[PDB]
Amino acid sequence: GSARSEGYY
Amino acid sequence: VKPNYALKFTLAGHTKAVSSVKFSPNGEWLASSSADKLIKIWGAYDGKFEKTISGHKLGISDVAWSSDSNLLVSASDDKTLKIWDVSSGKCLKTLKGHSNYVFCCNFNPQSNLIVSGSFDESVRIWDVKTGKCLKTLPAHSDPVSAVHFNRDGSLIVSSSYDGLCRIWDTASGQCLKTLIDDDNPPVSFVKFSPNGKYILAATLDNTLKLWDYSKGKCLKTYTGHKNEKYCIFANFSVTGGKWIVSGSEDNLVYIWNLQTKEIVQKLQGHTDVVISTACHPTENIIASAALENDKTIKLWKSDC
Repeated sequence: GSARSEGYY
Repeated sequence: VKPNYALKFTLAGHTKAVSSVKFSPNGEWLASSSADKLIKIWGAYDGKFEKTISGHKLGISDVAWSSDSNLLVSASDDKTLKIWDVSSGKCLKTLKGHSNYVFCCNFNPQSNLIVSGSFDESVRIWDVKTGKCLKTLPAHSDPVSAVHFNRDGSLIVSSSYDGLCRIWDTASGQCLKTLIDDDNPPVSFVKFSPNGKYILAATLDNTLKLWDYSKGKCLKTYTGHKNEKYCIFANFSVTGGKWIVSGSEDNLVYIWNLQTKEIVQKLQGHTDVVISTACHPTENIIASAALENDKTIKLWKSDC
């Protein structure tokens, strides 16, 4: 993954 | 008046989620970054694959072009940024200093500087020639989601999950303005308008807002799309009609009339969250890219 493709939690 | 964006090409090649698509300033190319750790270059008009650029140890969240279309900068989970010579595909510099994932990046118009935002909550300003970090701004209190220079490079706008939009003086590193609104939902994206008078900001409450940042007033709101989880790129489309373009978590590209705030078109085709959209510098062309269950880039063309 990448930070952008992982999303917000 | 409404556009008639129609699908022209589907660009397949990435093996994991696409994270960002950007058109080269000279309009000949589209660069894409991905969780697959690769940068790919495609022909903007024929959708033809040009080359793969590699070197990052982990996934890439963003890519950006220099003003002359000769360089790219990429932001990665490996905590670095890399400057690439587009013609050779070679890594010219590795920008080291962030202590967590590098999320967003951009060159200034002059292209002597790079601005970056990271999960380490800082904004860094780098010298393109040397790769040295010129300034580290303790910008936000949560991950930095977007960074953008204005038209003359005198200002930087940054956004964060902390719920704030900040305007910075490039030369001094000082904060000129902090934009707060409602209950400070996470700010997932920000960018200056082409004239640098306004900022377009996306929040994780399914809303895009056009701000007159100097007056600190919200002039327009764009809603109807789905955006509660991802940092989705939004754009100003200026080649034909004046539109606001964004991706959405419902797998659609949304197009609003900038003035009326009405949805003018929804582009169907993607099978996952449309994380990134980009508007061609001279033609009425949109590039859109989607997450893991899709992994493709789509090129759309309109008469207006």
